[PDB]
Amino acid sequence: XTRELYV
Amino acid sequence: IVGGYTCGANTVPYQVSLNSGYHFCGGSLINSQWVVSAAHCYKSGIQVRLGEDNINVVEGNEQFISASKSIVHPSYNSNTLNNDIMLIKLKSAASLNSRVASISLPTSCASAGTQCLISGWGNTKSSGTSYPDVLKCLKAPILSDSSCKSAYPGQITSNMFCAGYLEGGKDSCQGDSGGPVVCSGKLQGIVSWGSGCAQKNKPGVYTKVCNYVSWIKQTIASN
Ligand SMILES: [Ca+2]
Repeated sequence: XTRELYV
Repeated sequence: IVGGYTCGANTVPYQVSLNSGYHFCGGSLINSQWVVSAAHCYKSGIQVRLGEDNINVVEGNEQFISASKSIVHPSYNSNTLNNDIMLIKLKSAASLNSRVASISLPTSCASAGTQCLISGWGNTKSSGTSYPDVLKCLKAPILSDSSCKSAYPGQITSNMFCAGYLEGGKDSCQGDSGGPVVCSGKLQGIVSWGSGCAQKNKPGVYTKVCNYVSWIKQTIASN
């Protein structure tokens, strides 16, 4: 999914 | 970044690290006081770190500046990830120099096949977790909309584009979000999402910055 931590 | 290479200290001067006691997202410096990142990177207590290479060591050239305000696009949809863009205003202007510089906004959109540079301190493993100390780089082409929509049926909006390799092995990944996709010296994309990382037929999906130049300019102008 999203490529932050961890969305 | 999976399957990339070590950029080299300060070779990507517009790259910033969003920090809240640890690195969690990237961003791009567009002028001395504004940074562009992804809307889903939003959180309170953001400290913008410029001039970074090794994010765990103070080596010199770093500038730590608090975010005075974070402006998530009013129409950002957390479900579809449409309008995944955020502007961050710095509490004080950054000192621009050789190691810290802004990147230009595009005047037109990039076409399929255009080669771009993606960078970040995100995970370097597709199966597992391994975060680098230093900034990683990856050269990747923008894919055709038909291939992009074939890979992610019903999930690609006009404000998104795919970039990468269908064969897998090279891609952005967790921790890279909000980072820059620069093609020909222009900021064309923002790292956003993907199904896994560096998976076959599952390229990275990015926010199409050219669709937001007017919004960015009008917003900065009134803030
Ligand atoms: Ca450092």
